[PDB]
Amino acid sequence: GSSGSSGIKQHCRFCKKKYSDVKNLIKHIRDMHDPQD
Ligand SMILES: [Zn+2]
Repeated sequence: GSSGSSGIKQHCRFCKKKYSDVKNLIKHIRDMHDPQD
């Protein structure tokens, strides 16, 4: 069919979980996915 949205919500890459608000995600990333690189 038509090309609308490909899933507004974002999905972590490290844990590969589901999140509603992007804001929460970002924080979550550096929260647990904080590599000492
Ligand atoms: Zn994550």
